[PDB]
Amino acid sequence: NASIANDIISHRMPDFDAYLRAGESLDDIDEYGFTPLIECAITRQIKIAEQLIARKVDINKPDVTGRTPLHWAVDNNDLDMTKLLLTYGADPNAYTRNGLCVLVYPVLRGQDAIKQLLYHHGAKLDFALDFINAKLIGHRFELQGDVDIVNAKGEFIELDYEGFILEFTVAVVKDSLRRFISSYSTRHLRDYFPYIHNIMDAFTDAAELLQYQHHPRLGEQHFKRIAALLKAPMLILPAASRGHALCFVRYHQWWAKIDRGENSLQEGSVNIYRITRPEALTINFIHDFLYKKQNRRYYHQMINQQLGLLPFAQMPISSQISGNCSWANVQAVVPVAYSMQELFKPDVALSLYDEWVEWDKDRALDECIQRFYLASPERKASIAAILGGILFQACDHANKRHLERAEKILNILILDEYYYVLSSYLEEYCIKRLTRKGNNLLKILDDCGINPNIGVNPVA
Repeated sequence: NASIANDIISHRMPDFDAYLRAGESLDDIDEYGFTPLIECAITRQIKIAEQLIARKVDINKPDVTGRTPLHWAVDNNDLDMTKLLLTYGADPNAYTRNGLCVLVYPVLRGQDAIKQLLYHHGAKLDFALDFINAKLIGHRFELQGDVDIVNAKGEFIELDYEGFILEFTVAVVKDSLRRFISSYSTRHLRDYFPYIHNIMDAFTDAAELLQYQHHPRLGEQHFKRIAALLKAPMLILPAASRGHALCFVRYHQWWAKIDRGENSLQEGSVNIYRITRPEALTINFIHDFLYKKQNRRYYHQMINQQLGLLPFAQMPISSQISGNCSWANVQAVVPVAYSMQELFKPDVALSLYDEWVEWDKDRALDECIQRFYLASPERKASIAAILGGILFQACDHANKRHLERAEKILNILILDEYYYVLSSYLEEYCIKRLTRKGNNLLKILDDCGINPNIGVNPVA
């Protein structure tokens, strides 16, 4: 074709004057959904970006998802492009449509240089930390609905507990594993740490392979990278099908499909096959798998025939029929990849999975509790809302661990300045009508030595 986007992708300096005479604006959204500056950021082309900035393009204009050019430069860990953008007015606290600010991914990936560069130009870390913690809590505790967090301007923005973000999920799962094997309370699991390490490695590669999905036109270097990763011992392939993320794991001659949703009613959650035609696992296979649009028939039948997937084993992973199973599908990668490395004993893998999940629940809760006492009034209100959501939705009065979490939470929700949270709940689920969860909340309050003085009593 003939396009400024195709010029940028092909590393050719565009003839900006010819495109302007043709009636185009250098801020226009191109055929790939991006602006010329966002194309420069994606392709790490700093000279073309300098040219565009010289022609006074909107340096903060995002794509439909809300990713500003600074978002794209930072997600690439490109220090020069990030510095160029920040020099000419890129908002360091811009957030995407889901509320994901510029700092989130560098925080999750431990990229200290770009984090300090963003700090120097005004980025606020609390926004990223609160977003990460709220999303992790909504996923781990299976919370429903929304909650309001505080942006870098002290204003409340909505956050969807149920919204699934794939790259965010991969990053947060890798970081959670890193924190898990580094906790004192998990030293008795030291012998299991090497295998986990490998899993983390795979997750890293997965992140890379996912980022290339945003590129408008993959080239020689992307295919060289895919060829390099096809030689890695372990491979994690998340696939999008029917609005859900299902997961595949390759480890040497073994292949594994993880789908805890509707399909698990027919197949079970986790199936492990032997790859009898490894010669079909090529660059073109990975491209069809990750970078072309495929239907359910491709992921549930075509790949079995192409790779010659011989059924070998299965894992009794619990189904997730209600809601969105993408998060659970990504979580289940850890025990499945562990078991595949063991090659067969799902016992240790499932026990490790349960221990990791419960530890991460308690870690996120402790993060919230610790940040409450150091927080501003608005962030305190947000954290109190999150804790009340945890208490009301995820704590059963017959579970002693849930009761310990409820004690932790009620230490904060009983303060006079925040009791209103509990008040609201008891107003909307105990006085107006006695729901099941309102009854459970009354029971929990009584088992912690708390009389709400509301006129309603539990019904055992």
